Amino acid sequence: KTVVRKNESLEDALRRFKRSVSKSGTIQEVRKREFYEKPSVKRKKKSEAARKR
Amino acid sequence: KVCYFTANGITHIDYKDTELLKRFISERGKILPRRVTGTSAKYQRMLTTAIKRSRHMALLPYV
Amino acid sequence: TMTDPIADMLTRVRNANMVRHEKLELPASNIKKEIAEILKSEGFIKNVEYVEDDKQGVLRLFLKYGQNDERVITGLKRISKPGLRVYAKASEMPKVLNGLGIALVSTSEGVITDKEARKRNVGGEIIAYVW
RNA sequence: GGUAAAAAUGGCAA
RNA sequence: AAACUUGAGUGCAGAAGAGGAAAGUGGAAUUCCAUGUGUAGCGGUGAAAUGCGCAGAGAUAUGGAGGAACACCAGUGGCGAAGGCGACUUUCUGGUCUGUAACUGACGCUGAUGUGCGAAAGCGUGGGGAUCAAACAGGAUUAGAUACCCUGGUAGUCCACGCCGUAAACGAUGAGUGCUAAGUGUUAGGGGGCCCCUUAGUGCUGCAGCUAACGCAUUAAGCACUCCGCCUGGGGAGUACGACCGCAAGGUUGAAACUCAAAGGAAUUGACGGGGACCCGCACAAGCGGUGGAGCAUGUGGUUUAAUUCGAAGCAACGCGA
Ligand SMILES: [Mg+2]
Ligand SMILES: [Mg+2]
Ligand SMILES: [Mg+2]
Ligand SMILES: [Mg+2]
Ligand SMILES: [Mg+2]
Ligand SMILES: [Mg+2]
Repeated sequence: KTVVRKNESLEDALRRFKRSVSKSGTIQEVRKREFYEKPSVKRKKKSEAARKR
Repeated sequence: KVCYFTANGITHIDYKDTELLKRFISERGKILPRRVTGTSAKYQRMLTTAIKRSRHMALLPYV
Repeated sequence: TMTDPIADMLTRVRNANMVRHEKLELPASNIKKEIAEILKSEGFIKNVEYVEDDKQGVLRLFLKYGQNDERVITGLKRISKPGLRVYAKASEMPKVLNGLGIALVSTSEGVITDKEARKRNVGGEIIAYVW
């Protein structure tokens, strides 16, 4: 939980908030589970994305 | 990076050893990937069973 | 598992010859030593050495490469096989490459070339053709 | 993240 | 007949693993139900609507019920004959790898017929039912829309025990064994000085050789030997008939008449694409003035006529040959 610092802008706090969300990866997870992907497809995506990484 | 367990000659990970385990988990309680930590394959497996055992006994958080 | 040790020997020779290896080592047997001795005698191979190993022995063959690295052995083929054994009468003994090559024959007079077999008028199992 | 929506058909020869 | 230890096993000392079966224990989330706060929408799409809500929805807070699946870890990572196997715990249980060299002493390989296992859907009996979702029903789209999209929704998806026996069940690559350049990553070991050597996997790159080519290349599609299965132009046809198996669905086996001169594989040059990149042109955009409406001139079509001469026909015929 980002807490606004003393003498810190809400906009500055918002920057900190956005970064923490990115590291958490909650957005990433949400998009993946929007629609069902068959087991074989899931495994392929995991592999090739890792190949990219 | 370097494997802590290999470097420090630790061959068994206790789920009861919370202090060690807290270093290998994220702030959200997520288990950290072995690339980031530098843990070996054999120890990533050991540690991870320990984290799951520790979470069961509420020594560590699930989230 | 291993079914034809003779065929293995000839393949090892073929494979080493392709890559122009100077020498090859193989597990030894009395038949394989006799085959090697004919190849040296016919000028296909330089030398044969036998090493005792407390198992079945080891044969070391040194291959011959002519000037310009031309290979003295062009080809080897197994004729008689475990799946199908091939025998010939002395009259029917085959000529390999019109006499340019040799046939190794197992006869009651020993393991010999096709020329010796025709001379001695003794036929037998055709082990292989070497040319 | 996206995404605009719709979007049919056309003789065999030479 | 007698030996041998290299194959194949056994012992001994180590190693890793989502291998399998059965109980038990968690946490996240979804749905529903119950209350509190609260208010005019929510939901959904390309846009909508159906739907839900004002009988207080959605949202937010807390509690309860139930089912299913296990984020992160997580990796051409691991294990398994294949199908497959991913929370954790315990119990039972299979296989594999390394080292050693106690022991046995060729005890091996393959494998017709057999006999078992075998994703998913499906079937039977009983149980369960959160989510998702064939069928089905609305809404929408459309020329139509028995679809795609939206709101719902039953079987089914789950469990047990039987049945079915099939998948692009794929590496479209049968099994065993040996041999044949290197380089690099990774998993589980072993050995010797971070480096080197080595065993068994798992990837990438790449010789020789092979291949129609694409490619393969110690994880061969190279070079060899053993054994098994399978092929012999396309269609008809995996159909017919018979047989066997199945509760059924169907499975396995499996023709012919007739008909054609082709079916095909790979690669090449083009063309094309509701493929991509990059660029242009009054192509669009930004503007200005027109045409299509009126009268008339003129060409054309058509119709008419004795003849309305002939030629031009999307752009690139039609105030065109003239
Ligand atoms: Mg056409
Ligand atoms: Mg099923
Ligand atoms: Mg639907
Ligand atoms: Mg089949
Ligand atoms: Mg390897
Ligand atoms: Mg006008």
